[PDB]
Amino acid sequence: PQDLEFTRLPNGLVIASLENYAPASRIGLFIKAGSRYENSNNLGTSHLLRLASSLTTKGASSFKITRGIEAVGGKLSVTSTRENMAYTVECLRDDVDILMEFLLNVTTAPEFRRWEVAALQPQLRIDKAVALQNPQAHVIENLHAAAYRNALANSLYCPDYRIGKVTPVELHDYVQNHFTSARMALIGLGVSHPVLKQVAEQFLNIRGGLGLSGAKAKYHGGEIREQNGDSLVHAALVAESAAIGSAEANAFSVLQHVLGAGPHVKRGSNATSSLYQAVAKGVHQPFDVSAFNASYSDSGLFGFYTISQAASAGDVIKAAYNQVKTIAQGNLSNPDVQAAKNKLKAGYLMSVESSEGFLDEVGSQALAAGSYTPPSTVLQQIDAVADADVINAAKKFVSGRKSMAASGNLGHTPFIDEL
Amino acid sequence: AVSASSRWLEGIRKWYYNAAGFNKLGLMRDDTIHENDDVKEAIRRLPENLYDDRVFRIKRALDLSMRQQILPKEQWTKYEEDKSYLEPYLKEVIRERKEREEWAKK
Amino acid sequence: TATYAQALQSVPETQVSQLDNGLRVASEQSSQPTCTVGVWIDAGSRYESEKNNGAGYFVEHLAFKGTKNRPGNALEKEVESMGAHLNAYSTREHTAYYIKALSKDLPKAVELLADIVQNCSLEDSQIEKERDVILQELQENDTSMRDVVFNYLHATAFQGTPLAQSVEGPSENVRKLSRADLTEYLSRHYKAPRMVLAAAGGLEHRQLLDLAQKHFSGLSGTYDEDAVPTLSPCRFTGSQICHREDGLPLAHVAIAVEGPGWAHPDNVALQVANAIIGHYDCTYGGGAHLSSPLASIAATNKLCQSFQTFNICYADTGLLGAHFVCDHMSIDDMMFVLQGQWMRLCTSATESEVLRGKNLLRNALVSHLDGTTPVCEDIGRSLLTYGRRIPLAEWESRIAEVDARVVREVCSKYFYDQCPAVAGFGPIEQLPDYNRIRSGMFWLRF
Amino acid sequence: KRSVLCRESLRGQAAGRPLVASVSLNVPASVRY
Amino acid sequence: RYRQLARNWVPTASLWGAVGAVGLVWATDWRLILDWV
Repeated sequence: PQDLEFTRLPNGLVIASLENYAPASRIGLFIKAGSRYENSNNLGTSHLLRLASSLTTKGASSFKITRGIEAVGGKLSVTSTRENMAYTVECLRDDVDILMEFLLNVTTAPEFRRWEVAALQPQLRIDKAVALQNPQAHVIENLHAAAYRNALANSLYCPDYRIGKVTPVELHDYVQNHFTSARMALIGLGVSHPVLKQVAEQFLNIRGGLGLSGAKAKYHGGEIREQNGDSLVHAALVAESAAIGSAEANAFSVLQHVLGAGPHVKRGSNATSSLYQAVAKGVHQPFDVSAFNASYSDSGLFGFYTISQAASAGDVIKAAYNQVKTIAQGNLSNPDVQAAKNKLKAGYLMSVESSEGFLDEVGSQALAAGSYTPPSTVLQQIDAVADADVINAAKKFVSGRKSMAASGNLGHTPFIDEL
Repeated sequence: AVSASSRWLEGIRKWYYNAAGFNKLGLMRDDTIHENDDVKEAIRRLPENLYDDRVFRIKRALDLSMRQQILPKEQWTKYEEDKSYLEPYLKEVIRERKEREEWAKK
Repeated sequence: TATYAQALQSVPETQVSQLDNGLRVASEQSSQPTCTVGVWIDAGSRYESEKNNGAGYFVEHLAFKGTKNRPGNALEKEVESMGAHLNAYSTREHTAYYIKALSKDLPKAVELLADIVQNCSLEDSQIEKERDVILQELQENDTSMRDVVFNYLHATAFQGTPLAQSVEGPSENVRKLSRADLTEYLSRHYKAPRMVLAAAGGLEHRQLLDLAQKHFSGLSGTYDEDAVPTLSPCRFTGSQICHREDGLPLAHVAIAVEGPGWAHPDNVALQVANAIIGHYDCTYGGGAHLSSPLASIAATNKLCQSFQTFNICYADTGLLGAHFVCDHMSIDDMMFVLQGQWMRLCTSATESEVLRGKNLLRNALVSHLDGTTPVCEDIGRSLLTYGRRIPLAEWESRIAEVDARVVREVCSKYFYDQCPAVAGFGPIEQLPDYNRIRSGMFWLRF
Repeated sequence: KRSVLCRESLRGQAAGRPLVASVSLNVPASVRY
Repeated sequence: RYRQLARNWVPTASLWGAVGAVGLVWATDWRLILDWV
């Protein structure tokens, strides 16, 4: 009924709210601290911070905090990416107040006790371990660290050698410098904005400029290669995409989809996916491949991902490239761009068809722009992309510094010079 | 309304501490504690410095006990220097457990 | 301002509607962009015979690969052209195919789905191509202990019943399977009234109803002669099935007590009960502070890697219990705490405790329903399960009647003195002897 | 570990606003795109 | 306070104790206690 309601304060923190109909409300304070905010000496402290969200803080002991949310059947999720760190908080309409006072403690009153922070430490390994089970995670990670040099090439997961060495002052300093007013965006899905503000005003007023971590962007072509014993091999090939919320970017997104192979059908094969077709024809029976597309504030990464077998690695890899070369040679007919488009549009909508989805989308936008762009407008922007534009962007991959990351038996994985 | 009493109370305290073997031993009131479950967790929470110190002082202590010799008058623990360094840590531990107990009522 | 209860009552009611043949039409409106139309057929793996044990599941690989109208890749292309994702999921009681797509795409959406369900262009080439795929999926499923164990469970609790067969089906029935057999399968089980055409989002019920291509109907009886239950009770024998492989790093245990069908007043109370025990993983942020004992103990004492209580609900059968993956030297301690929890539950539940689980349930049950896909499945499946009701707002009421005595009496029907259904996939060398597990369901001491 | 032998592979990353978003929640936990 | 938490046990606990006390005497069969039934 009532649409969202943004409001930038004097501090510069953003806040939104949507009194929805249904029974479930969810706050989420998104602080601007991603993994790109750590240095050589600070690496792995966001990771630990992410995992220390239930520790004692100034008003609420670790015990109260967890038993408290249990009391009421809430959930407290602490999500992070290379650029941001969403602190989610779900619970029943009637219990938001009990819950909010928890989110506030957790975020503005953390008390990292030597003893408490010390117990955690080992959790990092356990966490890292489970996430590194998906080749995607280590390759994807390795990708970022090869393509960047300084900031976005920092991974999400603590470096093995740092684990036990993440000190209390480190956490306290990261909170202090990054968990600040200018970088924050409140976001409610079932709360009163009037009452939200009040609270935001009372609890979120802290000073801290950007880049006390060492903010800045830079792309650098590089290749990280991980040999294994596994039959299958994964590899990424990516060159500087266009930036976040910019036209070029958007273009990329649309091109992405022309090749992009995320199956829309269970047990179904893509007929739409060029990459898949092309790859497929020159490739063996079992394989899988998809267009990769990343966009961040101050740079992007666009290019594709492959999953071949030991002796097909190259064939696949090249095949994919060649095809994306085709579009950059100009060869791309109108029919396919419009399908792509509609694919993308559909996607975005579904992406925001959920509370959790919406709440992410909103916060996300808060941190980038400073307001909420409605869907419609969104939709218009994507449509504006020119059928040529797409090609043009694609031209850029082929004529853009390469950066690749592979895993598995790498006898048959092309190097930079190979392609 | 404790003015004379407080001073009087303070006076009584110095004599007990001085009188106690702990002052003579050189181990601060905090090292004399009965090591139980709460004390145990507070202990674990101690800094390397604080913590290693307790280990040496008890080391030196149990060494004297073993030999039945007292430390020199010059080197004793003076009441005015009551490092209640455990207290801080020990408090919370209890604080946290009281809470837990209370949260379990209903 | 607005309060939980209020919100509840305000939610868009679901419109159930029927075609001449029994096609069921349901839909939840919101006047939103995306839509997820679906056809929730309810002929699953429990209707298959020993041979066609994997028939259904085989259909599902052909569902999307051709209609006489739309040959080789014409479905996907069109689906790709439409921009709507197409998924096909298959259970031991319920096969379903759905589309996600822009609300304006209903027109060609519902056409497509309808098309899919009925006409499936299946050539010998596609049959022999799928076979090879299936056989390879099977090999892959063997690589998943959770999937290996949960089958096991069903086979042992359902030993000697059609219900205990893998939806994936027997290895060699994939090889043998006669091309003629998929037809009979489809023909015999795809006939509504079984089927439901559901959907949620921005559409008008009115139009869904109408949009339904009225092309083929239920070729079945008008009388009781049909009444011979195809849904004949299935014995859920209590046994165990231990499959030790000291080569694997961790240990899978799935322990169960048989439970209510889909519809039963005891069946929500149970859920409130498993709210309390909960579920746990290596990565839970609360470890030692979690309020669920199994969770705290586990967290505290490095007892397990991940554990989850479940309520599997079938017409005439139910699987209740939890499942824990633990090092080889921790199997027994984990078995002790859990069963322990059960017992405590039916003798010693406190209102506090039940009230917290209560609330957990609500949330679990509200938050799932966020998004279009989710609402569509609830509406489809709800109709074959619980019949044509959408108990959503009721819930809170039903959930509300929950009392610590209610939860205690309801739990003791199903767990106390009752004989377990236990499967592992060793290191099960320390796994408790059947009689030990058994004696764990009553309280002398421990 | 889950075997990745067949046509089924369909994993590759690219979303609208979020890209490689890692969640750690008090209850659940995961890795998306 | 305490009784409410143990109320379920109290009823269940009460039954076991009476049964146990009676049973031991019954197995024991002390004459004075029995005379009353």
